[PDB]
Amino acid sequence: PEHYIKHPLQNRWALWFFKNDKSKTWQANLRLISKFDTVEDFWALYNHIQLSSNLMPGCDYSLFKDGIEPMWEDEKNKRGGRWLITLNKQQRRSDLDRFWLETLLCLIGESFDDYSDDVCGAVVNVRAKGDKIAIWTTECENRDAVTHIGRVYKERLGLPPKIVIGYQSHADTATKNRFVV
Repeated sequence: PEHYIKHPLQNRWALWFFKNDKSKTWQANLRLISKFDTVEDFWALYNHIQLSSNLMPGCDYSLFKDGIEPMWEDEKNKRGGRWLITLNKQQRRSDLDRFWLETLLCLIGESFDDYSDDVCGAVVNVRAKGDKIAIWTTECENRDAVTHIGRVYKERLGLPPKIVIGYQSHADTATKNRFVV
């Protein structure tokens, strides 16, 4: 059995791609790439697609649990928010790809203990003004879950204890930090 069975992930995940096109609405620019629910199928997808650092400005990748669309309006995001990593322009070269892969692994390896159920997904925005990576969680009022996810995340990325990252609610974004670690 251990010799021929793929390793199932705790969740099935969906990878989404966004390309900025001014002809279309934001939602129409968002497309589902594919889904996977094993370790082997994750790496097959990851090894097939461009590194975030090679995407043209204006594109996003989003990895979300199957059934959760990567948008504020989803029932599992509308009360939620995001831990935000803001990258300067030089970090496109040094940190963007390594941080994004670490983020993908935090998701699929369920690295937030009994709070991994609060995780909805993650998003990388490739932007000329400065890239962004974020982990999206389901309820911005859940102080224990949000602060635990942020503390674990900051350490898995290896950010110096000097650096401060913020958590913002999607309701505020759509219309400040709620937490910092």
